[PDB]
Amino acid sequence: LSQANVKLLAENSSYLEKLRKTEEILEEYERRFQI
Amino acid sequence: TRLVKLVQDYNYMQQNDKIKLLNHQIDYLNKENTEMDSILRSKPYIA
Repeated sequence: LSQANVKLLAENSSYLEKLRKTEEILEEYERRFQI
Repeated sequence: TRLVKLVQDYNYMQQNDKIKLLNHQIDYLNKENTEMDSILRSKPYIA
């Protein structure tokens, strides 16, 4: 919880960030797909 | 004793300065309990 966290925390922010992007895209895509 | 201004001013003022320096040493040598209290919270979070 000295270095490992630091690395995992950095990764956490990234993993989240990736999800943040996909969530936004999905929201855009449902109402892009439409009819 | 009861009944040289230059020295009274030259330490006091030098004495005054040692204290001001000490006030800064209190902050940098140090006041890091603020940050190390965060160590007291965070590092034990391994437990």
